[PDB]
Amino acid sequence: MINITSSASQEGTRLNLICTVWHKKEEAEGFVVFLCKDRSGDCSPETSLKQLRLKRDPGIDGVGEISSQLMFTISQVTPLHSGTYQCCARSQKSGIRLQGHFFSILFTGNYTVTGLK
Repeated sequence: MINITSSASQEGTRLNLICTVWHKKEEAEGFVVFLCKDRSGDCSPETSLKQLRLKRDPGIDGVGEISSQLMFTISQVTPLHSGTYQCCARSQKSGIRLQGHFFSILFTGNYTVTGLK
């Protein structure tokens, strides 16, 4: 395929939300990967928290060869970060859309991450 996966990592106070697209060499050209928060059906790169344009061959900003990764780093998790997140990718020209599983930050301060696996 070309497919998308979601993960997260935590270090000190920082929380990193990770969207990874797996793709054959060259297959990702024309794709954009983007992280959306609490968008009921208008998630796009323009309304995303962060995006990355993928490219035909490796570069030095998260575009790799058989996979590419977008990372969104939260310095410290506050109630502003509470809500539901989704990794997405699209190719405008192919009409391909890849959607990850919804996952949540729940701020209680202290927080949980749920819905990854």
